[PDB]
Amino acid sequence: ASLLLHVLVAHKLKKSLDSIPMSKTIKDLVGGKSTVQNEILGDLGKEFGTTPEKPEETPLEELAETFQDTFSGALGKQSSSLLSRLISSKMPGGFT
Amino acid sequence: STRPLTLSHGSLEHVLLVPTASFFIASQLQEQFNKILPEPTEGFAADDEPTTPAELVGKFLGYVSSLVEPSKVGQFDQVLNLCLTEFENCYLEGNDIHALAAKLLQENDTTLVKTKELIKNYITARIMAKRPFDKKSNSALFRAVGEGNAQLVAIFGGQGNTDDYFEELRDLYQTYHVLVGDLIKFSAETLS
Amino acid sequence: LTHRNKDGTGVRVIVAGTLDINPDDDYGFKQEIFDVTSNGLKKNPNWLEEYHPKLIKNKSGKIFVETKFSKLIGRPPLLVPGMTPCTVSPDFVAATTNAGYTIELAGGGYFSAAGMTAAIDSVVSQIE
Ligand SMILES: *P(=O)(O)OCC(C)(C)[C@@H](O)C(=O)NCCC(=O)NCCS
Repeated sequence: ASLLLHVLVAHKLKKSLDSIPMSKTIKDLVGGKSTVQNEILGDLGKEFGTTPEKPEETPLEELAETFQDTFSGALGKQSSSLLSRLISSKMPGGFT
Repeated sequence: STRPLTLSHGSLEHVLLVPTASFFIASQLQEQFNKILPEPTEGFAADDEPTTPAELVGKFLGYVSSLVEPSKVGQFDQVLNLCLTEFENCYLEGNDIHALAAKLLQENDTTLVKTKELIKNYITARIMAKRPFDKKSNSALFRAVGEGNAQLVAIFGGQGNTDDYFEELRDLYQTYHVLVGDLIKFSAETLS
Repeated sequence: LTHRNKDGTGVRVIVAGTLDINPDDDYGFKQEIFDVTSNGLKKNPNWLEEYHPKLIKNKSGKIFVETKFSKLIGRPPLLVPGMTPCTVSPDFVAATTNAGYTIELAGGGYFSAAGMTAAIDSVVSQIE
């Protein structure tokens, strides 16, 4: 979950997998625009199902654990749909 | 006296009943259209390629609507008027376009960018083929305000709600070009 | 922002400017304006009216505070809860049950099925 969460957040911020430090709240990373914040929470909602209460107030590091329990290396709805785009929309010209 | 034509992209199609009177027009648009839209890829995930039959017909309505003139009666007017009347009777079942855009978004693996263009295409088409919105729509909410169930209040926002408000004006103008074009134009003159 | 100020007053906000989908379905998007089916007229809960406490009578003519909870148990919506010393006694559990009020026997003062079964049996012997 600690990798998958990092990637889902990294992808929504148009930012590199190390420019996001895990020891930092979601409302910290997108403090300005509140749209992106909720849009991240909507994505974690689809991806891992059940969330804590005020997930954008607990650091990703801390929140990754809470998911790690009830999730089992499942890509699920959102991540699968992001890879389906990544391949087809980028130019693995023939190889799916 | 009719004749079948099949708009298709990879695995999905809409079968389209063109009066043979105006077929040599439509089949020339079909091949011109069938080369612009890209190579089918699994899931139909890439932003350009449509994901359902409903989107594919919409992509067409747009491409045809981009060749009509709003005054000059050209060749494509009756072509477009029999893509609309198909699209409205298959996929809208006498609802609004927005009610359809919703369904696709929670059923099928469409995105927002994918469903924004479908609303652009349909509403462009409706106006390029002189069919202006004049029917007092059967909106559940407004049937409910007449009956006296629902009370409505309008509220308007202000500054502070976004970093770039101007992307809201751009996205609004990109999609409802054919409804707001006149109000935008009026403001631009009235401020200038 | 207005939605969160008045969640639970019986007011639905519709964001007339954007088309998206609310997972929670707390507030609406553009669709709700245009939609023709019953999926355009949705109401939000009015907690003061949903869960308003009422009164109600028996054939005997004995009044009850009617709530979600009292409607299930047929007794007033007051429970003496499980307290280790206090509701360990089956003589207390019986008196409170007799009276007409819900009460927990307390596991915390029992050390074995045998011991508790003797307690539960002493309760059943005394209640109506
Ligand atoms: P997010 O939870 O941060 O979204 C809500 C919001 C902070 C954008 C919204 O509550 C907000 O705009 N707050 C202040 C209201 C405002 O912008 N006032 C206008 C300045 S004249």
